Amino acid sequence: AATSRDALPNTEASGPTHSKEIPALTAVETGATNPLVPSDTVQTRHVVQHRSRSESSIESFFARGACVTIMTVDNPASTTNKDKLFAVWKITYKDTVQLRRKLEFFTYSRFDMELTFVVTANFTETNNGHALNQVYQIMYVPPGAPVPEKWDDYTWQTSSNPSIFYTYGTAPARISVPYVGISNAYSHFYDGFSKVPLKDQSAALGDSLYGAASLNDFGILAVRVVNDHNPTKVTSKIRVYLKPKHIRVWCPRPPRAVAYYGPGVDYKDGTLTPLSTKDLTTY
Amino acid sequence: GAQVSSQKVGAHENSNRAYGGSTINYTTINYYRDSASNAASKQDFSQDPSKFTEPIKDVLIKTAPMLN
Amino acid sequence: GAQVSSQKVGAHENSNRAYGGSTINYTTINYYRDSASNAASKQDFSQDPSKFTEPIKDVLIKTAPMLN
Amino acid sequence: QVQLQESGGGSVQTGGSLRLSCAASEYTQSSACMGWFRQAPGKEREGVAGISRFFGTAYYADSVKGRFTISQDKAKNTVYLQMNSLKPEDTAIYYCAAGQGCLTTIQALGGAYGYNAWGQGTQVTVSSH
Amino acid sequence: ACGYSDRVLQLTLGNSTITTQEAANSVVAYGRWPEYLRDSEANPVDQPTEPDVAACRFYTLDTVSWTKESRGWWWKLPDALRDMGLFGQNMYYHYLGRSGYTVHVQCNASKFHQGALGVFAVPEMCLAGDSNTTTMHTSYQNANPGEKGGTFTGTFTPDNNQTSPARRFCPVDYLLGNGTLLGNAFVFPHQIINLRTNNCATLVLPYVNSLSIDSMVKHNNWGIAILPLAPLNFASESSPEIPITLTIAPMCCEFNGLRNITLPRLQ
Amino acid sequence: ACGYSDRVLQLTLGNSTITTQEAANSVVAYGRWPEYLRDSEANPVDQPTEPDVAACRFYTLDTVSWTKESRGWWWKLPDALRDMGLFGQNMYYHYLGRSGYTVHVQCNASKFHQGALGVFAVPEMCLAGDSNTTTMHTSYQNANPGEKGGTFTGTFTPDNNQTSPARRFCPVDYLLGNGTLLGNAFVFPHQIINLRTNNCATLVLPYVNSLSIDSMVKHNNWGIAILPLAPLNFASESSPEIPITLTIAPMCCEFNGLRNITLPRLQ
Ligand SMILES: CCCCCCCCCCCCCCCC(=O)O
Repeated sequence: AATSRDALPNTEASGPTHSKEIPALTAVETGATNPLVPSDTVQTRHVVQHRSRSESSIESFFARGACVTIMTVDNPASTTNKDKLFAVWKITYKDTVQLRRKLEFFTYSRFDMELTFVVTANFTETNNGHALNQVYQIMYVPPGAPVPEKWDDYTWQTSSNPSIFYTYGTAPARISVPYVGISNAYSHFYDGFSKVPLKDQSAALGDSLYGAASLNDFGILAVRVVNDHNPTKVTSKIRVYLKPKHIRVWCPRPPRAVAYYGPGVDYKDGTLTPLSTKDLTTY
Repeated sequence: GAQVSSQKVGAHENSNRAYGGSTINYTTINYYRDSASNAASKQDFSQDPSKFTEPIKDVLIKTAPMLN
Repeated sequence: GAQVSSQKVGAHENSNRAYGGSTINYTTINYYRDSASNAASKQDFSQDPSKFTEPIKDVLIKTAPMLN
Repeated sequence: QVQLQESGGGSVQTGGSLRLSCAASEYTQSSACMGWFRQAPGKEREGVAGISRFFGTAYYADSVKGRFTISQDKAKNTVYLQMNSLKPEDTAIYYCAAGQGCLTTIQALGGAYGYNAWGQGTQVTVSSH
Repeated sequence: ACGYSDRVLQLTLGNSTITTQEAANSVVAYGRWPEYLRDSEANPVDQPTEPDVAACRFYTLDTVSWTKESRGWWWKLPDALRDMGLFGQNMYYHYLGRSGYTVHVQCNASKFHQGALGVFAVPEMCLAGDSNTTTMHTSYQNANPGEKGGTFTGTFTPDNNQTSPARRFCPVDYLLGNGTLLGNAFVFPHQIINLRTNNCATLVLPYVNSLSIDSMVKHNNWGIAILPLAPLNFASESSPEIPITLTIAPMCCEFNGLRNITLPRLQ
Repeated sequence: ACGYSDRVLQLTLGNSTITTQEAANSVVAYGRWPEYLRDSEANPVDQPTEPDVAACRFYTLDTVSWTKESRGWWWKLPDALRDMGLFGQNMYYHYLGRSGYTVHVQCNASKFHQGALGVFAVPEMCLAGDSNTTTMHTSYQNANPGEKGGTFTGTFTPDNNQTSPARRFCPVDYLLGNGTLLGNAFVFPHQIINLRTNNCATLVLPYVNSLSIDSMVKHNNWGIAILPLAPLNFASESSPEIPITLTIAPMCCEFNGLRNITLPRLQ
């Protein structure tokens, strides 16, 4: 019955003592942290506490969106040699770092994801030609569905794939997706593999990546400029922001201390130096 | 189907015949069928850190000896 | 003339004094006169596949012999 | 699966050009870097070439760089492999390799580990007849 | 009254009993006792395999040695029990399964010996690899050493053999082999075998995963990390040694999807 | 009413189901259904191992061939299941144990084929040896052929190799390999696979011994004897053949005295 925004217990008055009750002395080897308050070691006063842990609840700690990726698409001229650029991006929280580490304070989590889509666009060729406001379609291609090969193939028809139609110059695009995990919670660390290499099988036939599984395959996001070829090329970037609302977490882990190196837990040489210099006898 | 909740008032307006004192509440209305669409209520609960702090099988009496 | 319906809660917010537990409902209001204008309620019903699976004139007792 | 169907078994002499192709028409989580593996009946199966599905992440085995190149048709869907200046040391059975979720060929970059759909196999001999 | 103490303990699982006189109580991970899979939480339909005493008893691994230059030691579960009597057999023949464990590490010395050992149970102890060229590159064989377990190192060594890479872990001690300071390791259920006080560490771990049951052959749910927090010294000698031993016992052992024998390539 | 018949049957033990359309009902040896060891009848003190579905399911042996010159075939239990998945494993690791079985022999032909096969379950099927020099001289290896089982012969052949005797059984068919006329074999629970009528024989055997539990490794409690009562003929051909198959399932499987693996010399 203790809510997140409720006041923490008041610190009460305590005078002098001298007996056989031992608050100060314990043993950490047992694995238990001594749950002491100030009155156990010092003489304190009656104090009506007012502060609350309202701002540190799991909900509140993650109550923010974070740039997860930056996608790049364009609309060049018809006379072009290289094909119009369409972006494909696999849905992961692990391309960026900030959000990842927060998520990584825990081993498992349940949340409904809210995604926002900020879109930028610019001219690239130093000309004086013109472009007409663009519309961008962000289709969600789940694992299994056909992933576009052309900016103009049959996939972009979207009969069952969720797709967003964003007009440039308006409110950034935002959708919601429920807990879509194949497991009962999203796993942030997997201590295993996908395949089991068997004795009577070729090593090649039995290999898989360490810590890699379907637990994390959510398909890709495909985007293009709906507009047809324009005489003067226009570049555009869609910045995606993920907010894990309605969140639940399990098993606390120490936070990443060394800069990340790939989607795994691996680290590289010369990055393994997080702490600076500080002498033992100085403040 | 409105959801009216309370606001833990921080700074107070020199008001108590509108704002300030007399319990200030807010309204919320769910527009979508799917729970995934809803905003975060933020009305959460706390617990006892014990499962992390005192994960010991035997009861820890802080005033007594840890090892006995 | 509001239409308040329930939400089958999937993920739960560490909340039950707002969200999470205590039945979360949503509201819907029809703005147009024609039924064709309304949104999809999605509150549908299931049936028994029999008319496709057991379109047999005589009752099928799974434990008994199909042919008797 | 995807479709993987390969051919191109021409026993050319030492120093000739050969082209290998593997179908990848159906679009599953499509062959990322793809993959080309040769099995020398003296040795075993080994990875060789590979260009990312969309990106230009093409990894080349130490033994084949420059001479062997990977490229495909982002439409006609088939994966080409230009193997020029052929040594007699490259006489082995080649195989194409679908590495699905692109990250499979981004994390490890090279194939082998993230590869689920296996090709048929084409015998290439590079000899001194 | 009767002299009952938290240092003196005896635990019994099956036809095996552990006894000690220098304990520091006992830890039950996250305050949860191991349990059988509930109907409300179940998923595979087949009637499950509950071996009981058959698999659920204490199992002693191969003893290792603690000296001044040891950097640490590690093991994974179930992995570290893969070849232990019935449990292992039951593991190799069933597609899925779940289990809890009571881990008991042993290491006594003298009132003249000193040192502290951190015994940490890390759910999903995904260790770091040895290559700076390829990530998540450690092979199954090297990942799962089984009962012998593995060790931590004080210096990162990147494998530069690009012809036939080592494909193993290179777990740096201070980063608890995962890229996170060992100092925070205490966030995980743990105990400290500080020679002065205690000779053992006992931890009870329930089954922890993102799902009710999983393939124990493919996935390790818990890791066992033991690192000397304080160094091992004795009197005034230069190279002292004290053995460390781990006995592990599954708890509430259950398995489903019985089929033919799994013969994995371990080497 | 619903067409229920004694010829059409289906039995289910675990994740395995047997189905037939030409049965001749079903036999439950001595009218006793297999059961777990009662407290009033128990003897070993340790808590027992009950593998359940793990061990208790149908197991198919290696198929043999019925022709005009076959003299018969035999198998022992548990012996014939010694290497069958979990049960066997559970057998090799425990000193004692008990179990019942549902034996199902399969052998269908045509309405144009003829012959009768006597399937006899003989508790304590102690077979006769081959030497006229030494008695009870058959070695363990030859006594227990396991899943492949053995055969009967129509002519006694005494081994005259006194240097390195064969030390096997020489079970004469008409004396049901034990020195007793096959004719009385019907005293044992049995059935007859007479091609005309039936394609199978099903017998349910409870655990039978002089004691509650025994070492299954050292002792076989039930024997399975299959001998053609009538000869196998088809149309007018000279060498017809029809396969015979046995699937066996332990029932109420329990074991005690768990210890280290038994590695017997089978050859
Ligand atoms: C058109 C809108 C797109 C709708 C589909 C979104 C796909 C769901 C992906 C959610 C999982 C994202 C990965 C981060 C979760 C994690 O931290 O493990």
